[PDB]
Amino acid sequence: REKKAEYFAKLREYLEEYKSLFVVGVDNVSSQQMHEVRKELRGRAVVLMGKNTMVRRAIRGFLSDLPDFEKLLPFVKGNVGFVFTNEPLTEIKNVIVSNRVAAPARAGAVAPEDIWVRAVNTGMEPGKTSFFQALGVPTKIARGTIEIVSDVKVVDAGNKVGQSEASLLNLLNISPFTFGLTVVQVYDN
Amino acid sequence: MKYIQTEQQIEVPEGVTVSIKSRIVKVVGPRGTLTKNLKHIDVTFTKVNNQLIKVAVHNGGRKHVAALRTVKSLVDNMITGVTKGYKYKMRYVYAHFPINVNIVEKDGAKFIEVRNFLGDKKIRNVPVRDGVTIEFSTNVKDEIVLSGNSVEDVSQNAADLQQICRVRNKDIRKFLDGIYVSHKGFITEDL
Amino acid sequence: KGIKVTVQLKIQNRQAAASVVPSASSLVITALKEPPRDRKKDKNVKHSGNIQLDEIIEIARQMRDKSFGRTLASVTKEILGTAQSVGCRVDFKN
Amino acid sequence: IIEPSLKALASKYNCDKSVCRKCYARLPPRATNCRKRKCGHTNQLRPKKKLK
RNA sequence: UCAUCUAGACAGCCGGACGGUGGCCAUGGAAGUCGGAAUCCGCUAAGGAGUGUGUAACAACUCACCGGCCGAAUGAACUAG
Ligand SMILES: [Zn+2]
Repeated sequence: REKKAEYFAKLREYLEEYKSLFVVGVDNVSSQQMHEVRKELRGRAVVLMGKNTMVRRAIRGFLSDLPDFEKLLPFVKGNVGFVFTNEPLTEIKNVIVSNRVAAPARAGAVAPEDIWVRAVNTGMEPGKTSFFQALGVPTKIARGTIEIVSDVKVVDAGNKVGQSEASLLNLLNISPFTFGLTVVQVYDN
Repeated sequence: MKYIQTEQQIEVPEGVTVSIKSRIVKVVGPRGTLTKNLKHIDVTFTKVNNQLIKVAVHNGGRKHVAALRTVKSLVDNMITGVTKGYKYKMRYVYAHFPINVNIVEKDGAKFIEVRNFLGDKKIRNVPVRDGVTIEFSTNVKDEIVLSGNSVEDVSQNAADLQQICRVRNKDIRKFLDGIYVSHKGFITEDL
Repeated sequence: KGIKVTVQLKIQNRQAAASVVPSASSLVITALKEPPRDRKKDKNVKHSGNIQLDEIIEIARQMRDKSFGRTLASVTKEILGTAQSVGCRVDFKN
Repeated sequence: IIEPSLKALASKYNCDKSVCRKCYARLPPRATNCRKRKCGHTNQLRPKKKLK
C-alpha cells in the first residue's frame, strides 16, 4: 500500500465527518457549466462517478464512509459518485453581484423560442459568412433600417447540431442555452 | 482446437412451455404460441428437468460453435417475446413540411399511408404483417408504437418503414426529416 | 476582481457587454483579503511569499492544488504566500 | 402532383450513412486498417438519429 | 515474442484548466503564437500554456494512472499455410 493511502487513508480519513449530499448526473449538458458552479469556491469539488472496487473495499472493510447512502441500495449499476462537498447555497444571490461577462455556452444548441434580435451597426467588414444556400436569411438594408423578406425556422428540440453555423451570427455576448435545472438530490443529514 | 463437446444452458419459467420436433420448435405461453424451423445447423437439445434445456454441439470450428450461442439467443429472445411481449416506439421529426400519416384498411390488407413528406403528392404506401398491431400514442406529440409477440416481424416492419422514409438529391446533412426508432422494450415491465 | 483570469462558464442575461472580470475560480481569496487589487498589478507579479491570512486553510489543503498534505513544514513555506497576490510591499526575490 | 414513377427513380439510390461535426469528415462502417491510401477506412461506427 | 491474472484487472458512465494561460514589436487601448524563439517546476487519486481553437486575441468548450456488483482467461506485436 503506497499510492492508495493518498486517496483513501488521506483525503477520506481526514474528512470523514461530512453529512452533505449533492447528487447530480451529467446526462447531456456542457460539462463546464455545472463544473465551474460546483467549483468557483475551487478546491472542494471533484466528480467521482466511480467504478467497481468494492470487492477490495469489503476485503479491507472498515470504512463507514457515508451511512446516509442507504436509499438507492439496489442500484449497483452505474452508481452515482462519492463526491465530498459542504458548500452553502445562499452565496450567489448576495456575495457575488454584477458578473455579466461570463462565457457563452457551446454556441449551436437549440433555443426555446423563435426570436430575431435587431442588429445595430458597428462599422466592420463582412467576414466568412458565404454559407447559406440551403435555407438562408432573406434581408434588405437601407441605412440601418433593415427589412426581412421571409422567415425561416431551422430545427426543434430533440436533434443534434450542425458543424459550421456558429461563426458570426450571435455577436451579442449571450449564452444561448444554459437556463436549466439538473440535479438528482440536494440534502443534508 | 476442435472443441469435442460444448454446450449452453437455457432456462424456461413454469408458466410457458416448449415442444421440439426433430427440427421444428414450438413455444406456447399465456400470450400465445410461436413456432420456428431450425434446418440451418442441426445441433442437439437435451432436457434436464422441466426448467433447463441444454443446447449442445460436438466437434466443430469456431464458425460451427458460434451458431450454438446464436440459436441460444434466437430461442431465449423469442420465448422472452412470447412470455413478455415486445414493443418499439418510433418518432416523427419535420423541419417545415409536417408529415401526415394514416392507417387504411382495404380487402383485409391494412396498409399505412404517408403524405406531405418533403412535398410529395402521390401515395407513399407500406404494408403490415400479422401478429403485430399499432396505436397512435395519445398524450404525446409525433410518435408511433409497434407492439407484438415475435421480434423478427416487428423489427423488420419498423426497419422497412424507416427505410422507406428516405430522400435523395438534397443536402446530405441539413435535411434530417423522417421516421426512426427510439425505444425498444416490452409490453409488460420487470416480468 | 483582478486583471488575472482563469477559465469559467456561467449564465448570462440582460444583454450585457462590459470589460470586467468574468468571475474566475479564485475570487474567494480576493473577497476575504482587502478590496484593492486592480492597481499596482501592471507587470510586477511576485512568485514569493510566506504569509498565512485566514485560519480556515485545512479545507483548501485537500484539492485546491494541495500544497503539503502530510509534511506541515516542508513545502508550505514555499507554496503559501508564493501562491498569494496580496501585497507588493517589497520586491527582492522572484 | 408528382407520381412515384418519377419520384422513386429520382430518389432510389443510397444516400444514407452517419454524419460528422468537427473537421468535415465522417468515415464508413467497414474496417481494414488506418485511414491513409495504403490502408484506408478506420473502424468507427455508430447509429444515427435520422438516416442521412 | 512480450507483458497481467483465484493479493480477481478487461468490455455495463464521468471529469480533471493553482502561478505562469493577463509572456514581446517609435510610453489614449492587444486576455493561452495573423507577419518570428520555448514547452518545467513547488505541488506529487483531482490538478494541462495543448491534435481543433467566434468580432482581423478582449466574451474560448470537449479529453488523460482515480474512484459503484458478479466471477475467469484475457491483452499487445510479429511469423507462414
Ligand atoms: Zn490510414
